[PDB]
Amino acid sequence: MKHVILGNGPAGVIAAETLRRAAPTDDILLFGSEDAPPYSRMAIPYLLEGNIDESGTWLRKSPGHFDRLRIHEMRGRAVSLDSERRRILFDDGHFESWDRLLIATGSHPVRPPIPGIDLPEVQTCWTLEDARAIARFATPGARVLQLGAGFIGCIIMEALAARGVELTVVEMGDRMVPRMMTPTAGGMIRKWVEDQGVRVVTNAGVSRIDCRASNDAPLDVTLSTGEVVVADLVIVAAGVAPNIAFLEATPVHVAKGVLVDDRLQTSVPGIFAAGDVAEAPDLFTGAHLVAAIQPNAADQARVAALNMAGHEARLKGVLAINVLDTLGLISSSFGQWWGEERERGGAGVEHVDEAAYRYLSLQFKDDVLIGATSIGLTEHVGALRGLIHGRVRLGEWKERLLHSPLQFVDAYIARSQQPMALVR
Amino acid sequence: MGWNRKVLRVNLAEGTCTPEPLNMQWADEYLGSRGLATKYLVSETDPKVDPLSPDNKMIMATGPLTGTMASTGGRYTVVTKGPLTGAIACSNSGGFFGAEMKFAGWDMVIFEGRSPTPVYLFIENERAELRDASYLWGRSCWETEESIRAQHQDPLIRVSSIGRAGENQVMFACIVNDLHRAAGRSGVGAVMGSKNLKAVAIRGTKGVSGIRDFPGFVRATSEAKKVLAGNPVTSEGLPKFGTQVLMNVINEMGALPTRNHRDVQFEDASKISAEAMHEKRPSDGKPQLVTNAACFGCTIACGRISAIDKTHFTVKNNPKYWGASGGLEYEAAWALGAANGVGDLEALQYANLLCNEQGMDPISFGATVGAAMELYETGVLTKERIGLDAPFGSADALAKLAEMTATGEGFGKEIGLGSKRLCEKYGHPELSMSVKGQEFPAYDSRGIQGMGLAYATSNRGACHLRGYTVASEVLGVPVKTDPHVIEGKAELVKAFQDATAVFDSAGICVFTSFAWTLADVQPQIAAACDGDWSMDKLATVGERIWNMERQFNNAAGLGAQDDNLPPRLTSEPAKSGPAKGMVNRLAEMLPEYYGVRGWTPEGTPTPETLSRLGLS
Amino acid sequence: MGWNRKVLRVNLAEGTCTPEPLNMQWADEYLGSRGLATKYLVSETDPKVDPLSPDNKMIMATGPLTGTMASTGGRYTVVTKGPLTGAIACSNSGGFFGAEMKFAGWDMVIFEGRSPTPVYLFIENERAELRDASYLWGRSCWETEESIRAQHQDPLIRVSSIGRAGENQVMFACIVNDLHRAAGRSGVGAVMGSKNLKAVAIRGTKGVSGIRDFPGFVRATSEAKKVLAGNPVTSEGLPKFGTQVLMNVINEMGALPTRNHRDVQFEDASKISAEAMHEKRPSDGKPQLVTNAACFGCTIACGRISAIDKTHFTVKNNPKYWGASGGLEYEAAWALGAANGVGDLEALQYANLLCNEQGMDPISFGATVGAAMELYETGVLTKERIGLDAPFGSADALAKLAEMTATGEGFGKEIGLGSKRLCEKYGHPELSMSVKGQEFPAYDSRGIQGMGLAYATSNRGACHLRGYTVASEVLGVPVKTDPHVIEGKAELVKAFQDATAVFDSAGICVFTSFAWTLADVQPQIAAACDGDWSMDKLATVGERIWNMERQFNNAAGLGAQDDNLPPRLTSEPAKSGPAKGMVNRLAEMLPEYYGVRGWTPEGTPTPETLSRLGLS
Amino acid sequence: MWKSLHIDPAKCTGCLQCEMACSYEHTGVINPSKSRIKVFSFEHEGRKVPYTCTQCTEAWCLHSCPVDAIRLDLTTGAKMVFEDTCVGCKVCTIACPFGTINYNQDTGKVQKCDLCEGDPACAKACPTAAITYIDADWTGLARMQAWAAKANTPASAA
Amino acid sequence: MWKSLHIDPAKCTGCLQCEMACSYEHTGVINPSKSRIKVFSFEHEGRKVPYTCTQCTEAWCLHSCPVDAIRLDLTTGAKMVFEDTCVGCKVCTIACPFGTINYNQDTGKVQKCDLCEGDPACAKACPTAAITYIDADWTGLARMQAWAAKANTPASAA
Ligand SMILES: Cc1cc2nc3c(=O)[nH]c(=O)nc-3n(C[C@H](O)[C@H](O)[C@H](O)COP(=O)(O)OP(=O)(O)OC[C@H]3O[C@@H](n4cnc5c(N)ncnc54)[C@H](O)[C@@H]3O)c2cc1C
Ligand code: SF4
Ligand code: SF4
Ligand SMILES: [Mg+2]
Ligand SMILES: [Mg+2]
Repeated sequence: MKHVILGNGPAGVIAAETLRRAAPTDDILLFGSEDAPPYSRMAIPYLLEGNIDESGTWLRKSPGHFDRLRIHEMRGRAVSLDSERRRILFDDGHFESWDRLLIATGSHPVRPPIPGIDLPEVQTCWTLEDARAIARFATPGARVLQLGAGFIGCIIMEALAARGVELTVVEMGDRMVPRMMTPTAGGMIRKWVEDQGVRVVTNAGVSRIDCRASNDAPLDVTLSTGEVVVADLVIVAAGVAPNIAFLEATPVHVAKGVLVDDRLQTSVPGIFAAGDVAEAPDLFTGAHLVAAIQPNAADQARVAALNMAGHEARLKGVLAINVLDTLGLISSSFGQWWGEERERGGAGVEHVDEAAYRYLSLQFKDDVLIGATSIGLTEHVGALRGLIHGRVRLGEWKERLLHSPLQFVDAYIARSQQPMALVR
Repeated sequence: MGWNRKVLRVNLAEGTCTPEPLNMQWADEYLGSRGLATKYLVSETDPKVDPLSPDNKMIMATGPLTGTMASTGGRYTVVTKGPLTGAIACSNSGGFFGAEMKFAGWDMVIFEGRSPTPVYLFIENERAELRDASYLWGRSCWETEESIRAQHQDPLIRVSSIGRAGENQVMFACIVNDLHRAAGRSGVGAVMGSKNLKAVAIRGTKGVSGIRDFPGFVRATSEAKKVLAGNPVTSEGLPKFGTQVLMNVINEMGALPTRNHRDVQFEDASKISAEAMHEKRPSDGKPQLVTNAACFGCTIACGRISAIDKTHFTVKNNPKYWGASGGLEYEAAWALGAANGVGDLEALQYANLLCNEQGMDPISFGATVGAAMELYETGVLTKERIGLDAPFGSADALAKLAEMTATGEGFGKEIGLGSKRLCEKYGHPELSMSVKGQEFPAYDSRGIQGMGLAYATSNRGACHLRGYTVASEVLGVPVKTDPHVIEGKAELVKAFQDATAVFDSAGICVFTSFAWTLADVQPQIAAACDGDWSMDKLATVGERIWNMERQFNNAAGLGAQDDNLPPRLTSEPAKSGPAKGMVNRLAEMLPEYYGVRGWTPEGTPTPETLSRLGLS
Repeated sequence: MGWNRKVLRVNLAEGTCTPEPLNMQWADEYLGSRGLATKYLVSETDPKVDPLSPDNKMIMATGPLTGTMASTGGRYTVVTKGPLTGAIACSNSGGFFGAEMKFAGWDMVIFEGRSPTPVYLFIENERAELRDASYLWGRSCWETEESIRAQHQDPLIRVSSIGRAGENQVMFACIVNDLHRAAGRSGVGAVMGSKNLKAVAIRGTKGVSGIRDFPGFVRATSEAKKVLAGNPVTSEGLPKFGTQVLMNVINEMGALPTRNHRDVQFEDASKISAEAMHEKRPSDGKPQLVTNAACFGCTIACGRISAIDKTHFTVKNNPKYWGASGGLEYEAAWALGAANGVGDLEALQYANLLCNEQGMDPISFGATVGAAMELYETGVLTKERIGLDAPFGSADALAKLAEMTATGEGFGKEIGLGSKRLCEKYGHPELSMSVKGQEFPAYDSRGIQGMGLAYATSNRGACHLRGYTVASEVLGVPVKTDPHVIEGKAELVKAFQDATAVFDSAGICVFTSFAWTLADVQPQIAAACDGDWSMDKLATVGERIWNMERQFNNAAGLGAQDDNLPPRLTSEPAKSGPAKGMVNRLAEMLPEYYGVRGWTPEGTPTPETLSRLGLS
Repeated sequence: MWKSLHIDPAKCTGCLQCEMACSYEHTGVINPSKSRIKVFSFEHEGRKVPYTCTQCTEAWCLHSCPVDAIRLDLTTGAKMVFEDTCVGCKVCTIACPFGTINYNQDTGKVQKCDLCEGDPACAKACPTAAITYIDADWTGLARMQAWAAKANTPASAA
Repeated sequence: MWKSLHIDPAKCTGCLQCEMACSYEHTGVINPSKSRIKVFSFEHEGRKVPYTCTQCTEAWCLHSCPVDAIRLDLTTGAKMVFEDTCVGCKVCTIACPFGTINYNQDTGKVQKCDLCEGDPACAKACPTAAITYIDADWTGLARMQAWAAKANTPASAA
């Protein structure tokens, strides 16, 4: 047969490796657009700090790795798809044919429509060229202004603060990390960050950025409240949207993300999708949602490649898991951390210690754990995923978990790994 | 070297916990954990202050082998001046607390003064702080440990605390760590509770470095473990039967007191022995014993785990005692059992649960209960005063008295005074079975003479763990001798006391002496510490420790008049058994002991032995 | 194809066990497991070598149908130059060891040289290595098996070892695997122990792949098993009674030797037969037989399981022999029984247990003991020399002699020399009942004429398995003949020897020849191996194997002057039974056998017959 | 319509004809070390007993899988392993209290007795009839009839 | 030829003798809080259970790493962390459903059990033999043997 894969991130690499392992008598083509070997963008911040070189961001470092597995590497950007007679038209004028297709094109950042946002000193942080420009401009002692206080915004502000410059954060919302933390933990993170020496102004937006007499001096940014800030470099971390630029006039159904079923497959027989572009069913209810994280990309790529080769594999669902390091503080969140309506039988617990920077919260919908959120907990923090993903029927232990929420590993052992080791 | 070179020295009157270096040239003369702590006490306090007051002092200490790879290396000590006796008190406990103290960077803690408000102490590797504990006062040990662990958000914190029997200042309170492991004797809990100190909590993440020779130490420990694995006593007897195996063995010989030293044999001793803990109960068809557990680093695992019946009349209306906790040791089973005449097994476990929950001492409590029951049977105590009938062999009376004494309500307020003071209050001092204020352990001294001599000449009142001559006359592990003879006993007592002092100072369990010897203990200390640790130095250390303890004890006021026994043990012949018609002969062995020890006829060290041991 | 194409070739002098491809063009001419091993031996050694020396060699081999789905396909062989006879020795063993060697990946192991220090071999699928065994020298087979299995932490390892008689170089030692089911006869244990090798341990998880036709082989085995399941002998007789059922039958014909071939009928033969095993003992009311067992893949299950009495004087004070082990075969019961006039079943069971434990041969031991009894009864041997009275019918003497021979102390040393050398030492060679150094099996040659010739002209000594003509003169499964004539006997012997050689070379149990035939064995070999495997090829292979063995034996120094019998069999008439006044008439059959085989009258192959088989 | 294996250890000879068939039916090569039924020999009492999975209804192996690669069958009432969803985490071998469902390091999955989709191969190759395939209910008929005949002593010689 | 650790939690006494060895080998100081095998104690029933890594075949940790710092060792079949390409991004610590790979802040890296390259030191220091180093296949033979002896009653006393 013949398999053609678009995009060479984690998803494409894992899918190609699994396809080569499964069916050793096929042709595999892997495509990309950037002028670099397959690399993770996740390790861009540590390039900014100076811990590693650029070559340390590569996904596979063993020399000549994509030859022993007989995988063909090409270059080109897909611009047109013809699903009726299975044709792909690239930008360079050449053409390719296929038998099975996998779409793993990822996402791209979005810019707010602010006047003067295309000035040379306004950069995003998504690729290697942006990292090079930021490194060129962020000399020690410079002036930096950043937009957004989300997740990637927190990572970038941590990296830039470690680089050793002044920092200012403008957030349009009400608190920091509003999508992965409760307000109390957000307040703790805010006060810790302000103590460490980073100025944060909240509940405000950017009105306009204006240029001075020459492109050697910094810029003048006027906020919504009225005050003006002089800043050499401006970082934009608004948000990201999926890469869908050739599926608009095809019978492939496309919402905000590409829609798939439990075994990854779009609404055409012979086209598959995985990564940041796929919209997959939820674990709790069953709706479609997009989660842009690394374990999701790995698992979806493996399942899609296994189903595409001819076998039959199934996916359980998707889940949002996050871990964050900010200037020496480690925090994490799992699942439906915001709880649920009490009239349907839920319960929760929250333990807080302010002067020592400690927090923990547990939520139970009906005899099963549903979400968790913690600050400073690092040992055996993976067992929460085991308790949430596989819905363990806690039973009596539920009451115990309401009085001391630090015995989740003990409950997991006594309920779903060795239930008969305690029988006497 | 096994020492970590740091002391804490907190000042309970105003806080101010400030570190301080350890004193070398004292470490290589007493070896630590029984001689270093008592030297620190003796060299800076006075022997005349009353037991409970602000002017007193308390020391917590560990040993050089504590928290290392050596077998049974997890023991720690508490040193103070006992309020029950008036002598110097040193209590030893196991568990996982001394190891955690050693992993945190310290190896000694000194408490002095008195705090105006209740507080508790917290240590994290450099950061020791005092915190308000006004919400823990009046709660038992288990709730205190659970509340501290839940508040500080860490399930690996090691906690030591007192109960309600320390706050009320019962004369025989104790310190309990890790639920069922505990110190005891001489009422150290009263001294802890007189300072408004509630609990100590330790968390340690630094490790034990500083060994002069690592591979030699590892090889020595590995070679020494084989000898312990080979002996039948420490390979099949202890792990399978606990210390309860001695019940029938002592009962057959006719050396088991019963009903306040009125008999020398118990008819129901087969009902509370070790075999009764392995039989399937008729109601549920399951034994009381579940498994066994071990202290830190121990490779013998002599502990007990027991489950109480759910249909017994004492706990059938209470659902908070239905779990699994610690079992019965030999002394507790004797004191709650044959000392009163109670043949039930569930009542003993219930009383042990109460004693572990509220922090008391089973031996002193059982002996005092037996004395009170004898007084009631004679006629001095009436029903109206007690509020309850107390005949011999009544389990309900034992349970009721245990509840009243632990909760400190009613006649228990008298019961908590102790057998000596309670007997003196009612004009009958001859009915107290004690020497210098502490009641006798589970061995009778009519059929055995070395135990009588060991009781009469011990440095902290009547204790059987200072000089243990049963191991030569019953088990006979070095040699088998005759327990009916009074020839060659003083040298036995002297050698055993010296060996026990060295073992206690080393920082390891004493039970390993059933298979080890000083030959098997010297190489590990030599490879672990700095200096010349030969055999002569070890013998000199033992003698020096004993002589310095005797000097401190003698300076405080106690003299040769206190080396006596109650008239019942020296004028009442035995009634039945192999030792029928025998009486103790302490008068024929004490002058020989004074002669062979090198002291005066009145029990005072001479300048010759003081100059020989370098005590001047 | 059934072969795996790999040989080991270990060098005991310096280690260095290095693999090597199998030699095809010899496998399709000898079929393996009785021709391939001896072809290797003949082609790479010299026949003039002494039996035990470093220059000797030892070969362990399996067959093409070893470890497959075919019935009874689990047998292996050991080939060497025997020390008891001087001719070529081939021993066949069952159990579970040959199948495990087949599953490991190999199908032949060659030992050459002598090791300076005691070692043993360990094999896992690609990894063969020699390991020290100095802590195993001087232990029994059971103990070394359990020790290896416990030390390696694996209950799926197969072990083959020797006893104390192998280390002492007793001339009739053997090799035991799986606690019974051993080799024997020509004394291969002495050769194994002279090479300073203790045991072989093997564990295989690779599987028998490579059969040229899977569905054809499956169908062939399914059809072949149906014939075996309908025959009365191999469906009800052998599984229920075993090989012992013959005893009474032979006794009814008056062809059972008794008391060193002095009689032809035993009066107590009904007390050691199978029915005597099926009866209840008055002491306990339970029979001596428990259940039967089967070798690897066998669907007949003619094995035995027996338990010894607990009140017999031999085993009354030894609780080590109170378990359940293998039962009595026919030849062990004859040699320990009727050969000495002993009618006690428990003594026979104890002797067989000792022989299995220490690794000896029951037939040679029993014959040597009988010769010693006759020598004592004559008057040559005095009570002072032996150390005990040795009359006929003494069970106690048999037990003591068994213990002495097993441990090799005192007169047992002399008993370790075999019957022929022992008789020659005292100047009575006429009392040794042996041909070429091997004693006689349990079939008399006076009431049977075919077995006299069969004993006279066998390639390894007095053996009854090379040519078995009792199957026609007693049971008569091919054709019922008359055992009182000598007409048409040479053709019988020739055909039976060729068929037996083919059966042994194939790799299946020979008992299956009671229902199977060559026509039922051809399809399985044809569907398993590759090439042309027809009836003519099988006949040619059998004849070639026999001729090559005879040629090697001739080149070793043995000729036509050793084909004789003791004077007692050919000169003394029978004394009871239906064969009255009959003696063997071997002198009237030997020239016919030489002529029919196509040999020179002096017993050498002619160039015509040598060229016909391609042996030149 | 459900059926189960009946094992009778009083009629076993230890010929290991079960394991060759069970391994050949699943792998393609004769290999008694990769079967899912095992024969244990107790020498001191002279006994041989074969053992395999009993197909529990409160399955411990079913409830401990984090990916749901084990599920029930309704035709034969057999627990199955779907060997392209399993990831070889080896947790299912710890939860089972009986010792079955084991690992296979050559392919990288686990294995247990799956009743061969209602056509057992081990029950066809046993010559002594010590393994039988009978209906799930009423497995004690054969012993009950014999004990009913034997235990009730006749009114004879009395 | 691969092997694995077998844990039997009915024989453990909670002496913590194995954490000392596992920490001394890898750090050089005695420290039972930096070990890679843990022991959990259940007081209401009185049981103790050790806990370590199972060495998955399709392990989540190997696939989740963004910089390729975890690799498989062919000789012993273990996943090993190369602490020179790791950057301490901690994404591998939330993507393990059992939570055995953990984070060390003294050096700023991660740590997990690596089988000590075919020479475990935790199995040599355990006196009660509650940790063993056996072959990966057939880790349930002991339980099978015990239950075969227990369930299959003999034809005696009846
Ligand atoms: C804890 C955590 C921290 C993170 N930190 C960061 C961070 O600091 N910065 C950050 O940017 N992300 C960060 N992420 C996000 C994460 O690194 C990626 O968003 C995602 O995991 C990559 O998955 P993917 O392969 O589907 O996307 P991608 O790796 O983006 O895959 C898209 C690939 O396809 C190529 N492509 C694009 N268009 C085409 C086309 N038309 N034809 C062919 N190929 C095409 C692209 O060049 C790219 O190589 C973080 C995630 C987590 C969980
Ligand atoms: S017939 Fe007897 S000796 Fe031959 S294989 Fe079968 S059980 Fe073994
Ligand atoms: S090994 Fe496979 S079947 Fe067993 S629990 Fe893990 S994923 Fe499930
Ligand atoms: Mg104590
Ligand atoms: Mg044989």
